[PDB]
Amino acid sequence: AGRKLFKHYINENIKSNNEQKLFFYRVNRWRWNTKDNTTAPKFLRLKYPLLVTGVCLFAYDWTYGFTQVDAHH
Amino acid sequence: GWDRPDVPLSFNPLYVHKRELSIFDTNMWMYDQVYPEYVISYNEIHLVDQWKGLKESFSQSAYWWAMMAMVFGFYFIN
Amino acid sequence: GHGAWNENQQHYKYSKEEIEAYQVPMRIKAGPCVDTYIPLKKCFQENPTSFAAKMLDGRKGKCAKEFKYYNTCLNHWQTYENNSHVTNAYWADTSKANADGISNTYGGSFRKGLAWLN
Amino acid sequence: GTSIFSRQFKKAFNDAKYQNLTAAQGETYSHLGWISNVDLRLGRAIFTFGVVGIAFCIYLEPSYFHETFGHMSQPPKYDLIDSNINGVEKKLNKQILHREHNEHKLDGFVSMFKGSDVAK
Amino acid sequence: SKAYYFVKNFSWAEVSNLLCYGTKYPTVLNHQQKVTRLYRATLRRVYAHQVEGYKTDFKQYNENITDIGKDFNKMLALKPESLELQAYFKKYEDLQEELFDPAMIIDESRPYAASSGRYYIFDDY
Amino acid sequence: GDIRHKFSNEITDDDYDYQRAMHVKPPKEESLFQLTNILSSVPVFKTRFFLDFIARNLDTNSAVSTSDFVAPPRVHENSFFVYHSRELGNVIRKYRSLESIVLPGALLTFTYPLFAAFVAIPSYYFMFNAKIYEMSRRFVVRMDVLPHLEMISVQRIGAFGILYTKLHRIQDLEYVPFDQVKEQENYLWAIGGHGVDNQLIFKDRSTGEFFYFERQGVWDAKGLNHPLLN
Amino acid sequence: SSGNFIVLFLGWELIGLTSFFLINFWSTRVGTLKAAFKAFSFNKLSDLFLFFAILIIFSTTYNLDILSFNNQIYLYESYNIDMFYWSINLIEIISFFFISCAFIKSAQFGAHIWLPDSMEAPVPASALIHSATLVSAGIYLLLRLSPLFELSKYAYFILPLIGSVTAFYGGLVSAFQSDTKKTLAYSTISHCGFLMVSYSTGVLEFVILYLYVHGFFKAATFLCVGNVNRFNRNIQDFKRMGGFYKYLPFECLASFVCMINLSGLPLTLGFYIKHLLFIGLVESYTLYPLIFSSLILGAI
Amino acid sequence: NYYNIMRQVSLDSNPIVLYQSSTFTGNGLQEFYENADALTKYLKLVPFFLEKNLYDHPKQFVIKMEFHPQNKVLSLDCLTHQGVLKKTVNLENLIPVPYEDYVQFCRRKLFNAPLFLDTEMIYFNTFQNEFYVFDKNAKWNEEGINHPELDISKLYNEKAWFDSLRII
Amino acid sequence: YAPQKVVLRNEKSGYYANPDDVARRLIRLISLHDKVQNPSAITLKSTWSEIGVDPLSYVEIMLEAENEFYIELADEDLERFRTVEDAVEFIARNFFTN
Ligand SMILES: CCCCCCCCCCCCCCCCCC(=O)OC[C@H](COP(=O)([O-])OCC(O)COP(=O)([O-])OC[C@@H](COC(=O)CCCCCCCCCCCCCCCCC)OC(=O)CCCCCCCCCCCCCCCCC)OC(=O)CCCCCCCCCCCCCCCCC
Ligand SMILES: CCCCCCCCCCCCCCCCCC(=O)OC[C@H](COP(=O)([O-])OCC(O)COP(=O)([O-])OC[C@@H](COC(=O)CCCCCCCCCCCCCCCCC)OC(=O)CCCCCCCCCCCCCCCCC)OC(=O)CCCCCCCCCCCCCCCCC
Ligand SMILES: CCCCCCCCCCCCCCCCCC(=O)OC[C@H](COP(=O)([O-])OCC[N+](C)(C)C)OC(=O)CCCCCCCCCCCCCCCCC
Ligand SMILES: CCCCCCCCCCCCCCCCCC(=O)OC[C@H](COP(=O)([O-])OCC[N+](C)(C)C)OC(=O)CCCCCCCCCCCCCCCCC
Ligand SMILES: CCCCCCCCCCCCCCCCCC(=O)OC[C@H](COP(=O)([O-])OCC[N+](C)(C)C)OC(=O)CCCCCCCCCCCCCCCCC
Ligand SMILES: CCCCCCCCCCCCCCCCCC(=O)OC[C@H](COP(=O)([O-])OCC[N+](C)(C)C)OC(=O)CCCCCCCCCCCCCCCCC
Ligand SMILES: CCCCCCCCCCCCCCCCCC(=O)OC[C@H](COP(=O)([O-])OCC[N+](C)(C)C)OC(=O)CCCCCCCCCCCCCCCCC
Ligand SMILES: CCCCCCCCCCCCCCCCCC(=O)OC[C@H](COP(=O)([O-])OCC[N+](C)(C)C)OC(=O)CCCCCCCCCCCCCCCCC
Ligand SMILES: CCCCCCCCCCCCCCCCCC(=O)OC[C@H](COP(=O)([O-])OCC[N+](C)(C)C)OC(=O)CCCCCCCCCCCCCCCCC
Ligand SMILES: CCCCCCCCCCCCCCCC(=O)OC[C@H](COP(=O)(O)O)OC(=O)CCCCCCCCCCCCCCC
Repeated sequence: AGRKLFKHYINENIKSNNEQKLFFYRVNRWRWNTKDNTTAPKFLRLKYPLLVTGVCLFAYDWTYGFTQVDAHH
Repeated sequence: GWDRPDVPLSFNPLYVHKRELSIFDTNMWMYDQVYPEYVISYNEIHLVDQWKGLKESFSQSAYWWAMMAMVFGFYFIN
Repeated sequence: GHGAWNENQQHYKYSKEEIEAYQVPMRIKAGPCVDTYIPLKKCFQENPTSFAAKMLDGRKGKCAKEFKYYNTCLNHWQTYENNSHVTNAYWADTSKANADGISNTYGGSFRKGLAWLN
Repeated sequence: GTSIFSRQFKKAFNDAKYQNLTAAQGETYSHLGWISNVDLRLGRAIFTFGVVGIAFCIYLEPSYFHETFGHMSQPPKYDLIDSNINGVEKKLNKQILHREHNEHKLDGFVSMFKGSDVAK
Repeated sequence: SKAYYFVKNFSWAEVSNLLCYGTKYPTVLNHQQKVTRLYRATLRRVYAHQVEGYKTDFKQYNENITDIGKDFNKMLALKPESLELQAYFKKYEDLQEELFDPAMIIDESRPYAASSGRYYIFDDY
Repeated sequence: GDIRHKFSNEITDDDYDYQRAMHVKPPKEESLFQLTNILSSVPVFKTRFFLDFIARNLDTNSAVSTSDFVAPPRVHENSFFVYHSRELGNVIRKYRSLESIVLPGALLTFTYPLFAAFVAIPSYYFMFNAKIYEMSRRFVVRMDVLPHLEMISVQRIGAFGILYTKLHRIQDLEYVPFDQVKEQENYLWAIGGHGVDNQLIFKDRSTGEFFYFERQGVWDAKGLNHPLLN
Repeated sequence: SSGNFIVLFLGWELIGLTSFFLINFWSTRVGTLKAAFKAFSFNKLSDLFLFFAILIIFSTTYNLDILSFNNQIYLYESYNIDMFYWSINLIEIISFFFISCAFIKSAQFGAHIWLPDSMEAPVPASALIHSATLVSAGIYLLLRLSPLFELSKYAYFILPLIGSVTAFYGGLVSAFQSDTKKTLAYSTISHCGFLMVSYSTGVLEFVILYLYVHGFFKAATFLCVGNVNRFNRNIQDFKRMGGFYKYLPFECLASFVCMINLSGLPLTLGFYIKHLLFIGLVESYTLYPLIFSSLILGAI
Repeated sequence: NYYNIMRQVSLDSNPIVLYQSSTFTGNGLQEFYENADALTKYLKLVPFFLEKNLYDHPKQFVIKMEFHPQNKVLSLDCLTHQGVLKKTVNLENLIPVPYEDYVQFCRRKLFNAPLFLDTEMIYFNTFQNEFYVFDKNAKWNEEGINHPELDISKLYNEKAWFDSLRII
Repeated sequence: YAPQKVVLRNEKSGYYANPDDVARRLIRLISLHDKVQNPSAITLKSTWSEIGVDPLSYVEIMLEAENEFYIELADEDLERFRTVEDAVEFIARNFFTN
């Protein structure tokens, strides 16, 4: 009954978004290239480093691991 | 790619004096022939003067005082 | 055998000249474990080893016989310095400790943190 | 004329979604197609060294874990020497060993408490 | 721009005038110059804080620049001697002051910038 | 533009293959130890036992959405739905459900529950309350309209993930511009308001309660165009 | 490696002068000269304090040998000096001058104003000065003349308070900083404060360990950020830096390791230094609440 | 601000087939099991389904796609670890995406993909926030795809295609 | 190595960057704008008003040009510019490091 509500304000928001200029989007498109950026967990891979770590720990266990004393607390 | 012209003499721009060098400002300007500068740089110029600087510093450092009080209380009751 | 934690295997007390010879750092000389420390230092000098080996060997390898006495003396020294044997008892049971006061001097001021209300 | 689901148009869009429109055609790409080989090798080597160091810290120095999370259940560790004997012999010897262990713990406690005056 | 805001003992008013408009005496400027320079300064500062900033949000940046552009179009339409235009100028000068950042990035292509005069070029004489 | 081929000792894509772990390129060949190769090679996985286990013991296709139009079950025999939240609602539900497992479990497991509570209190008051909890309290899981009452039923997530529905009169709904609340709740919108729409906030004048709608939420064209809401 | 106070003073002035030259490397610019002159003025103030302390020592004991002074100061501990209108304790005044010069050269609170401006130097010079060369001169002085400060009431009261305040201040400013070199400089200030607090605790081994860890990893991080800045064309602010992991692969991983070690983090070589500092922290201070709260904030 | 408003579409009488995978051409997961090629492709996709489930990567392997021009809706038959499912998509909600965008949408390092996963032809439903991946060994209906309703001149929107999905 | 003989500054051509590339990049940037309708009509001798760049659109285009060319343009120079010819000439002759 002539009351401003969800539909009215959704249309208002759509109009506000449409009023934006595509010039800024066009000039900045290059920034968010997926081929050029990734995440820190993806870049820092621990697969083979953990394998080398396991080798080193195994060597320690079978060389100096025997000569250790249990410390219960 | 492009054959650039030799570095411009414009890189160092000659400074031409347009104001009298007051004797009351002796050694208060770092004199130079290209980029003269004041002896002291004030980056925090949004603060008009030191007094307002003190006021702002204490008002904002109240938050750090509160943080210190809370941390000490937590360690004191534990 | 059957010696106190400060005495060494040979029950031999080193003199000032001997300490100066087998120069002992002031940190150790201040404590009571000089007698047990000197044999360990002499053993290490006779059988030098790398720092990596010292860190990775839990029994000090060759110098284990002397390190046993030194470790016992070190434990007793540090425990008596920080009074941890009484503090731990009070922490374990404050109520019983007050009931049969282990040390009223510490009991009267001890107050466990409210967060650690096990 | 062209329509979606066309392979040529799809390839063009995939290559041109993040292009640099201010550059000439054929050179309007922003991504780097590779990574410095020598730099990556050296970086991975040093990263592996650091990871190995962190793991050795975790393993041989669990003090941080003990004081941040508490002492977790320890995996079983025991010797099967007692299985050599069987019967009443085994029972009596096991009881004697248990009594000796309890007495040893008490002896350590009382010795620590008493020896406060050893150093004069 | 000479990028000498923090040098030569400028007062806060002079620094604010330099930031908003290229000149230290905006009165000499005409209406179009004032509006265009203020719009450029506002866009530059918004770009510095909401594009090249800490965890910048590009959608918020777009919305903010769109609102600023509409406001500045209205300002340009308005007459020079209008209290509404004066209010707009005061609002955006206050925004510039709010976004003022000590140690803000100064491009190396401007005078008085870091690395501006690291080398002395020898003349043909 | 590339001149690597002009030299015999220059690097090659075969030399760059090792970067595929840290660099995203379309697949070129399958290694012997890839999951796909192992599964397709080892005859054990071809067994009907393993195939049936895969078919049954995993996420079902029934729950998978099958269309871009959703008609959730009516809350009331005479009501019609307008708005519904898909993913953020489930995420909030699962987050608030932790209070039914972590909290009693923490009490019965931690050696120092008081220490845990003392750590949690300031954590809740800074960086957690405004981050998730207030947004969840004001979050609208679902919205329907009852025409006979001329009311709107709003579903919300409560403590421990409990779902409760409340009625609000259409005459008591108002639109609250984001400018009027941004300064009041800057922190809330700073760290926790990203999921919900900033410019589509409504509130009930009588009860002073806000309504946050998910950005990735489904709206009904018929519900929006119903004369009651227009 | 100075055998007497004269050689110590010579080395003091030499490091001051050479740091001035390094800061003023860009001699053509007068903006750099202002930072160089700021550092020069602070260094000259520290030289004044050190010279006056050495003069007091020479007047008391007719000797300038470091070993002789260390082994003799206890005899003269009971002495006092008659100044203008007050009878100041000799140990207290000597330790006051030494601590003043040490604070100036270690960039403690109040006297740290020159360190942020000293970043105008090229990154190698900045790393060398801020890691273990210029900012550790005060720590060296305290360690070398420890027998003096052990009998100093002023040292007991001042070292922990100023150290903790500097630690908190530097840590928070570094956290809120946006420039790489400025961040490292304020982190250096915070770690120098922590070193002062460690010396206050009084375990020289812990102080040495902290010094070594900080110096090595600060230098490494400085080198990494220098490579980053050179790639970014002398723009040291990371508001214009993004997605550099692929362009500088080695720098990314090296910086990761160096930073996790520098910033005391669990399961790293740099956790033990802070752990030992908190182990040794003393509790008899009157300002212990502020000291401990500042230390906690700086550590986090 | 883009809002997911639903239009309550329905299928038409005679659809036009646009996509038909040469493998999985049979009807039913049982037929896929009994067919040699289908079984091996299913095994190779098992990691694909694992990524769908545990890594929360919304994607679907699409086969036997049909188009309804009367209502402008695509009916997609998708293969999941459990069987074949039918889904409906509106052309207004379908946009193309690069393969790297598809990979980077997920924050977990995806398993090494098989060689029959067409990387060029990857599409994105914005309404469902989902990806559609086709099979390289497939047949495309040229006349079907050349339909007027599928033309870019009518389905093109710069803001939606280029600025809707910003993974960063 | 420099010869032992006296050598003078060699101002080869006033342009420090390829003026053709600078002009083409600037024209592409201008065409990207919404107000610009016909990229073909744009020439170096075309004024901003006739190509369709409003006074307010000009500052936006110039800010993006600064970002593209890695330089900062003073308000005085931007106001002095009257044609794409002047704009490209100034940009090309500009020493990017001042
Ligand atoms: C033996 C017993 C001995 C007892 C001794 C007691 C001694 C008491 C001394 C009190 C001294 C008061 C001095 C006031 C100076 C005002 C200067 C002024 O006019 O500035 C204008 C200026 C505003 O002008 P403006 O132009 O708008 O400013 C622009 C800014 O940008 C605008 O900034 P902004 O808006 O962005 O943010 C600013 C923000 C900054 O943020 C804050 O202020 C919040 C955090 C405040 C922390 C305060 C310190 C915490 C405690 C530390 C204690 C250390 C010593 C003790 C240690 C003991 C260890 C065991 O502040 C606010 O805006 C909030 C305003 C409310 C602040 C709280 C006011 C509390 C007053 C005291 C109430 C006491 C009630 C006692 C009831 C007892 C009942 C039995 O003021 C401010 O900005 C705010 C300054 C606030 C200072 C509060 C200081 C409180 C100190 C309490 C000490 C209590 C000790 C208790 C000991 C008990 C022992 C048993
Ligand atoms: C009789 C047969 C019995 C068979 C028993 C099999 C038991 C299998 C148990 C598996 C338990 C779960 C393992 C999970 C691994 C992934 C964890 C993860 O990433 O989560 C974090 C994840 C985020 O991490 P992200 O990096 O983003 O993940 C990306 C991908 O995961 C992509 O990840 P990524 O590729 O980046 O790295 C993931 C990697 C993680 O791997 C590691 O970290 C382990 C590193 C090695 C440790 C070795 C220790 C033992 C050996 C010590 C050294 C001995 C030296 C001896 C002397 C040597 C002398 C030279 O996964 C593995 O563990 C791979 C297996 C290790 C293969 C190589 C082992 C060494 C072989 C011998 C040396 C030769 C190596 C090759 C050649 C090298 C050059 C010459 O968080 C999540 O969201 C997890 C969500 C849940 C995902 C679950 C997916 C799997 C679901 C499986 C369901 C059950 C299926 C049952 C089928 C039964 C059929 C019958
Ligand atoms: C009751 C209140 C009494 C207050 C007494 C306060 C006395 C000390 C006041 C400070 C200045 C003292 C004179 C030295 C000025 C040096 C200027 C300079 O070098 O400029 C460089 C700098 C200016 O450079 P800048 O930091 O502005 O910018 C350069 C950096 N970039 C390039 C990044 C911009 O000067 C300063 O910043 C101030 C230096 C303060 C430290 C001065 C050390 C010597 C202290 C001598 C104390 C003498 C006390 C005598 C007895 C007093 C009795 C009351
Ligand atoms: C072209 C030549 C370029 C230069 C090549 C130089 C190569 C140097 C390689 C090793 C450097 C790094 C050593 C490890 C880091 C330090 C470790 C440490 O703190 O010491 C612990 C250990 C100390 O021993 P320890 O820690 O194992 O414990 C000793 C145990 N007790 C005490 C009981 C005896 O030191 C080392 O391991 C370092 C190596 C030994 C010292 C070598 C010094 C002489 C070098 C001879 C070669 C000279 C080449 C001249 C070339 C001239 C070219 C112009
Ligand atoms: C004289 C005694 C010498 C003792 C040497 C002790 C070395 C201790 C090393 C401690 C860890 C420090 C690592 C520093 C960096 C080097 C490691 C590294 O970069 O890892 C990343 C690298 C790669 O990191 P990535 O993950 O970036 O690489 C992925 C790409 N590809 C697949 C190409 C590798 O890790 C590995 O390559 C894993 C190696 C696992 C196996 C380790 C043992 C190798 C043994 C080789 C000799 C075998 C002799 C057999 C003789 C038989 C005779 C019959
Ligand atoms: C240019 C190249 C030069 C040569 C390159 C050489 C590479 C580095 C070689 C390092 C060899 C030594 C490794 C020691 C490993 C840690 C040992 C340990 O935890 O000490 C327990 C020892 C055993 O002590 P304890 O058991 O006698 O008593 C300790 C006392 N309480 C219980 C009170 C604590 O403990 C210590 O002495 C304290 C150690 C504190 C520091 C812990 C650091 C953990 C990280 C180790 C990183 C190792 C380097 C990186 C990986 C290298 C892999 C090859
Ligand atoms: C100074 C005073 C200090 C006071 C400190 C107080 C600390 C203790 C606080 C107690 C909190 C009690 C929380 C009750 C949670 C249920 C509330 C509720 O109604 O939610 C219903 C909710 C929602 O109910 P619903 O009706 O909406 O739907 C039913 C469930 N779904 C949604 C799935 C359909 O249901 C549940 O969450 C059921 C939880 C059942 C299990 C609860 C106990 C789990 C932990 C067991 C102990 C720890 C593990 C032990 C493992 C041993 C292995 C050997
Ligand atoms: C009694 C009133 C109700 C209290 C409810 C409990 C607090 C609120 C819910 C906490 C849920 C998170 C529990 C994480 C448990 C991790 C393992 C652990 O250390 O448990 C034993 C320990 C306690 O068991 P404890 O008391 O036997 O440990 C020995 C004592 N300490 C550790 C002090 C030496 O757990 C904790 O310390 C929890 C502290 C409270 C955390 C409050 C929320 C902040 C964290 C956000 C959630 C994610 C944390 C992830 C941590 C990962 C590892 C660093
Ligand atoms: C009340 C309980 C007793 C303790 C009293 C103290 C309460 C906690 C005080 C924490 C202050 C932390 C200040 C960090 C400032 C970082 C500034 C910075 O670098 O930029 C922001 C950086 C992010 O930088 P960025 O570059 O990613 O993005 C910045 C974005 N803008 C600029 C828009 C903000 O880091 C943060 O945002 C995190 C800090 C905010 C969240 C703080 C949560 C505090 C949780 C306290 C838990 C307490 C546990 C219980 C025990 C405590 C006592 C032992
Ligand atoms: C001494 C208390 C120690 C801590 C106790 C924790 C109890 C947890 C269970 C709470 C159950 C009731 C919730 C009621 C919700 C509601 O509607 O709450 C409504 C209330 C009242 O409304 P207002 O305060 O906004 O006006 O809001 C509150 O803020 C007060 C209650 C806060 C309850 C917070 C519960 C979450 C705690 C999270 C801790 C940090 C994270 C831990 C890891 C995940």
